[PDB]
Amino acid sequence: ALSRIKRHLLTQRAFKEVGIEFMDLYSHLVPVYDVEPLEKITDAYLDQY
Amino acid sequence: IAPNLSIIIGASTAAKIMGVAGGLTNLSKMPACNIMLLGAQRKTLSGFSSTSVLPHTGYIYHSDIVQSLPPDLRRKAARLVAAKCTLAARVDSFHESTEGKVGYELKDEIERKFDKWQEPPPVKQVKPLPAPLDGQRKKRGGR
Amino acid sequence: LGVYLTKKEQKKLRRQTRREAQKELQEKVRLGLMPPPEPKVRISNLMRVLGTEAVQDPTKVEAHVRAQMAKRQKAHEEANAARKLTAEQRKVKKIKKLKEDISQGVHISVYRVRNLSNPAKKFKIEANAGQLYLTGVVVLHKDVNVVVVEGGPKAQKKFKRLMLHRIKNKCVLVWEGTAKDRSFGEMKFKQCPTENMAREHFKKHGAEHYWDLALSESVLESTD
Amino acid sequence: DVNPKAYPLADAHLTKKLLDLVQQSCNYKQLRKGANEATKTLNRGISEFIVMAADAEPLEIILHLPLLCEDKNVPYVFVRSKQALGRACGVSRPVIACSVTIKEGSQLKQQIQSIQQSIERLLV
Amino acid sequence: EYLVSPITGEKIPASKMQEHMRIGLLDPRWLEQ
Amino acid sequence: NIANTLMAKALQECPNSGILWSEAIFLEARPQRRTKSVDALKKCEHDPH
Amino acid sequence: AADGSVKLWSLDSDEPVADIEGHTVRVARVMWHPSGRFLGTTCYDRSWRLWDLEAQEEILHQEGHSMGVYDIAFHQDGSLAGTGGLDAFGRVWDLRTGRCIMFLEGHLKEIYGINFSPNGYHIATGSGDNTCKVWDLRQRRCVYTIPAHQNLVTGVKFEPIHGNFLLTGAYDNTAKIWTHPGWSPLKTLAGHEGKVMGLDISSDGQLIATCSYDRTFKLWMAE
Amino acid sequence: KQAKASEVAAPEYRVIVDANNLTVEIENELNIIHKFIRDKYSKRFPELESLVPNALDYIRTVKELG
Amino acid sequence: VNPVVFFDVSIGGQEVGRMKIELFADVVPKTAENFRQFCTGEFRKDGVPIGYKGSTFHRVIKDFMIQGGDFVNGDGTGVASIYRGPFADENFKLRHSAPGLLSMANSGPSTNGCQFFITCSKCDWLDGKHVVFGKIIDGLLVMRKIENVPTGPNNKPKLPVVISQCGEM
Amino acid sequence: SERQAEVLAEFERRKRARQINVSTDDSEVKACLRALGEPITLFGEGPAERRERLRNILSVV
Repeated sequence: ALSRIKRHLLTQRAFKEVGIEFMDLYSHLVPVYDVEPLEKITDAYLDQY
Repeated sequence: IAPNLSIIIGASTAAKIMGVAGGLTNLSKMPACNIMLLGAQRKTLSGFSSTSVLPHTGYIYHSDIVQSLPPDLRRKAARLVAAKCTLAARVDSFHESTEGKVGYELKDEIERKFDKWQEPPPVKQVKPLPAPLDGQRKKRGGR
Repeated sequence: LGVYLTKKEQKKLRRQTRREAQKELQEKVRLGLMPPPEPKVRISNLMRVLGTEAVQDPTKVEAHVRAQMAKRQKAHEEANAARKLTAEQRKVKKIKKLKEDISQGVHISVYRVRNLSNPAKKFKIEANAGQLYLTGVVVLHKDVNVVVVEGGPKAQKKFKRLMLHRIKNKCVLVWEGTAKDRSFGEMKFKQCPTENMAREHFKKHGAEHYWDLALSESVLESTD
Repeated sequence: DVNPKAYPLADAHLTKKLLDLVQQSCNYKQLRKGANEATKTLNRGISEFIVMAADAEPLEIILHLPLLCEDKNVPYVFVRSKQALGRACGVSRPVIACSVTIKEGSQLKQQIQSIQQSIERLLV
Repeated sequence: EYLVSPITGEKIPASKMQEHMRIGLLDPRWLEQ
Repeated sequence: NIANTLMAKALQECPNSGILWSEAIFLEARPQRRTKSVDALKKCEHDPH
Repeated sequence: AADGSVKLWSLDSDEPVADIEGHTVRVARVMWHPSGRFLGTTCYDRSWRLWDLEAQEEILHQEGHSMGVYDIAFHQDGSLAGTGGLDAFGRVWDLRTGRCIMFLEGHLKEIYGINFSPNGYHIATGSGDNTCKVWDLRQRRCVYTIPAHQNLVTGVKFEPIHGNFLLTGAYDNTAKIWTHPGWSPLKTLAGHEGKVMGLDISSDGQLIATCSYDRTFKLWMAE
Repeated sequence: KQAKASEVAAPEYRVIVDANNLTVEIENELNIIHKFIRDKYSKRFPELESLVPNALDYIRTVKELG
Repeated sequence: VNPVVFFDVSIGGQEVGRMKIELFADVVPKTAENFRQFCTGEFRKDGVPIGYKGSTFHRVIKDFMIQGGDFVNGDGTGVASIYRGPFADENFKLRHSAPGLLSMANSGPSTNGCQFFITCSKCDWLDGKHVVFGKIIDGLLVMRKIENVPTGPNNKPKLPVVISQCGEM
Repeated sequence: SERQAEVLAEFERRKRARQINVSTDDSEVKACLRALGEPITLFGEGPAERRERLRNILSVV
């Protein structure tokens, strides 16, 4: 997993389409973004680091 | 110099691709997958994604016919054109169909492929929701 | 000409034949010509298929399932053994007797070795000529071994690789070409200390040009 | 016959051996289909010979390969029907040009060489 | 020309050859479907 | 062109030649040196040349 | 050329002065007559045409071979001409009667190199079966067989003065200098990077130019 | 230039070929010029090479910057 | 040669045999093309082989005419052809003065549709009004049995006389 | 009885049908069907249906 994360950090520049939805709070529409799990793990590790 | 290849694509694009390739003979000896990479500057991503840069895009990708297609249909189109362009070179380098008969015989099929790719989707019937089930249906067992 | 087929077509043809056979068996069972298939039971499958009855008399159940397994195994074995006897048969007559299709052209390779005093190399060359069914002759002279081998193209390619790599004073092919018909008989050796006797033996079959080329090659090797 | 320009055209006997070798190379993954792949292999200097078909309406689309072969010292041969060549290559679609590639310690070596010799015996 | 069908073993011309293959292995359950 | 043909002939008949391969790089044009020649060349041998 | 057209060009003009047409098959060989007027053209149309300088017409379209005539070899006096086909057959036709005299049978592959001896009695025909048959015109039989190389012999020609030595060239990137009689080889001209397609000797016999398949011409002279 | 002005035995084919080789010759010499300009301007601005990948754009940029 | 068609007559559920009627494509190429499109059919209405298969004879005048082949309405008022509606007459050189000839039944000029009328006798008044689509080369006994079928009001047969199968022979 | 006999007869008839070669050329199939005496097209059937009909006719005869 760490090797894949490093490879994606070093080389990956193009990514898959991320979905968008909107939570309705009856005062504003909060965006919620759907990202692929493969990129999600890399982004989560990057955020933690 | 290259009547058929000038027929297939723009004259300016034809001149640019022969210039970068090194000659009519030099371009005719190149594989089709390489001609479309001619004049592909390594545009640096300025924080944007690689797709915004549009990499692996050559002078054929920026030609007149290729730029007249929707972006999702662009890259594929380029490849097709490149292949046919190669054929034109492989004819023009041997000085055949100087009137351009091979040029028309390739451009018409290029237009046909573009029409097929851009054709309206066919009529597809919707599946009615299956009726509720009752009784028993035999389902096998095993591993 | 025979035409091949892509792997996709091979897979589709095999799948269609297998499905045809399965449908055939199933509809044979439908019409009563065939008894319904029995479950295939092994040792692991025993307590799942015959669990309610193996407690009645386990040893009989073990015997029955082992009998079924042995029946399947022995059904597989009979055909294999019969067709392996078929292997012996052909290998000795239809799987090893080819002759390389030597009917319209005989490849003739004549080589000139410098030192061939060992009888083991001559015996190995005679065994390779008799096993590959390649005709020819061998002439011995003073630091001269003219070995001519006429036969098929695959036999000549095997003999050249055996004489150039599998046999060790140097061996070089003096004349490798094609001929209309055969000129030499069976693989035999002839010792000729004089060049006139070897030239007459080569001209008895019309192959004196090979002996002349070997003498010219020996003169060119002794000159330079 | 149909293609009088194909000077190095193989006879009926040679075509069978050629297609058998092409199929065997495809089994060993030693074959590259299509003119572009043949050109790529020739430029890489990994091919040994090229088997091309003499039936193609823009025939010159293959004519670049022989000259490049003379540049890279690689034998080339012509075949009658492109469909048969494609079937030998393992592709149902017609193929007009294919190349055979070198592998280290390949079992096909001798057969390759044999066919190579035939091509040199076919040239003039 | 004349070619032998690898699935049928009959002398068939090469002009229809590829087509002879396409409708040669056509699965009858496709007709059923 | 004859030089390239001879070079190609020399590479075909005398592989694993570091000096010949390095000089063949210099025969090859700049767009075709790094893309194809050097990779197969490094695969062939790791000579100091 | 391979298009079937014969181009008669001058020694100064870069353009061909005469364009002799009439052949659709690939013209294999074209050799002028020893008298200087006629010219025999052998193509792959299983025939051999004869042209002239003052006529420029088909003098004799002598067919007869089962395959295409590869090489033609006229006599030193011009009375006979030996045309060799691609079906291992060679017909020695008469230039004064119009009939074949000798059938040069015995070869296996197609005959590529054929040249009559300047003495007027011998004739050497080289085929692609790595052999070369030297026959006698007076004895009407094959005098000897010369396996000079192991490839297809495409060039076989003796000396134009007396014919004491014969240069045999094959596709094995080497030439052999044999001899008029026993044809014992004297010189092995190696060093060619490709197959020896054509070869020729000088009128004096001091330099031999042999072209190869590596697009180069190599001369061999006495040192 | 003379061949172009003629249409405005030395056939046009050799002129076309020599022009289509001149394009590669001038491209290579322009690559040499761009390399030299990069080497010189690395003292002034050692980062514009990565920022501006195109050679001609690099030359125009250093011309407008100095 | 002229295209030959075949139609199995089924009167009352009983097969009276097949009727081989060859269409004259020389004098009527449009009627022969319409008969070839209605015999088997490839795609007429949303990919369906609609034609003369399954139609019935709606008018049977004894020793006068046997008209039918209406696949739209079934009573003889249906008009359909390969030219997307009614088409004009091909030629007036063919006459209905011979029994067994099947002409394009219509209600007037340029109204020839899927309705075909086999003349059971020589009708001089039908010459020029309708063009003969073809002639029955075989199966005249089935046409004579269908023409002698009992017909009720407005020449409507009380027994179902339909075509079970139709195609090209 | 007759039921087993007839169903078995149809069984081997179908088995014979699966093992009969019919050309893929539509023109040759049309000519063969015309020679057999049957109409080429059965109520606008498809070419595959025509080939199947020819195969069954050959099986019966």
